Amino acid sequence: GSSGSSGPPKFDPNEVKVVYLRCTGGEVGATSALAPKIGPLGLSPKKVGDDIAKATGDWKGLRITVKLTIQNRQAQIEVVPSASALSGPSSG
Repeated sequence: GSSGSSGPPKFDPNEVKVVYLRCTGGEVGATSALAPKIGPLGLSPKKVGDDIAKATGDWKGLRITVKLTIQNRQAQIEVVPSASALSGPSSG
């Protein structure tokens, strides 16, 4: 005997996804809360945390949006100029 599964898909290194988070710029203050967050991930909270702090050094203390993209165990940091309805990957 046999039966279908029709289960959902799974993550993949090929495709790429971006994650947005709202927080204060250059926010060193912390009690090792990112430890358990990136614990299972692999990377380190210090390296990643310092990356954002340094980048947001020119505008430390101001509220800004940062886009973090994870690809091939790699993280990217970039500061957006403004926030607006940005939805539409397809052409035009």
